[PDB]
Amino acid sequence: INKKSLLQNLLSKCKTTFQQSFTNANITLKDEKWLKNVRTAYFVCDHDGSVELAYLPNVLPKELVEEFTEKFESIQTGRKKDTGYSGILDNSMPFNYVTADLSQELGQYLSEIVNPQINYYISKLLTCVSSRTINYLVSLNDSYYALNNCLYPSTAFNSLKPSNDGHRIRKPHKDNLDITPSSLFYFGNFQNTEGYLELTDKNCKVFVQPGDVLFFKGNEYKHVVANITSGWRIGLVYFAHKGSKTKPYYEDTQKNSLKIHKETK
DNA sequence: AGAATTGCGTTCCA
DNA sequence: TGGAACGCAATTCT
Ligand SMILES: O=C(O)CNC(=O)C(=O)O
Ligand SMILES: [Mn+2]
Repeated sequence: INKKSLLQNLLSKCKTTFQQSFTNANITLKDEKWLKNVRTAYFVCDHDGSVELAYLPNVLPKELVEEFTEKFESIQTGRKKDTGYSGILDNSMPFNYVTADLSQELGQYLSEIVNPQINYYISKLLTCVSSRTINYLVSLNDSYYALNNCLYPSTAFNSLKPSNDGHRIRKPHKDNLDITPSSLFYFGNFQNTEGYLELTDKNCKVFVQPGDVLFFKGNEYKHVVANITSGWRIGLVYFAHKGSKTKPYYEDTQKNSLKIHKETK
């Protein structure tokens, strides 16, 4: 039916934009049974034909992956928490606020160096699999795009070391604040069988590797990251919260913006 | 001084 | 319903 034709349509855009051939490409529907193991190109869709998930292996040049990896590991070494955020954030507040890390070495490296380059591949990704996602991100405040140097208002930095079951991505969850599907990039170095992203309700395991992109709705599909016994799993999650369009913005950090939010009452 | 706890606040779901 | 949770600390303990 229109199932086989939709894959050829998506592959046509992805191959010509990324300038690479995606062999063994598969496609399913959100109602049907998902693949137990995913190691190649993969798309899932709804009844309308919209893309709910897209996984494109090895889209980032190896030099770019190695360069960002060594810098990420160098910065994270001098950090305490295993998570980092650049751009804006609206968690536990009635407003959007500048992340604390943005002024730090991690947030400066992301916003000034990483994000401007990754934004190009995010642009490649969105123009192929989800046009109305990039159409939404460009309707946001100009300050968000300038602060994060990316279509996505905020970026998550996940540093997953071996035997760290305490990490937030190691626990099954849904990012229930996401308004748009997130774009996920991976770095570091880890095995094919570990550090995969599993969608629990669908019993689907996506074996991600440094250099790959993952695009899916973290707000609808429950997901979790598997443990690694060796290596170092570093992932970047480019997302957009519902509050990025609803909640106001005072161009400041969290606690400082709370004082401003009370004075503007 | 640590550490341990509490605080400000939003949103969810077993 | 009340703990838990992509923040981010100031207060209160040993
Ligand atoms: O890192 C991954 O593969 C998935 N990450 C998340 O679900 C997250 O950061 O919320
Ligand atoms: Mn998530």
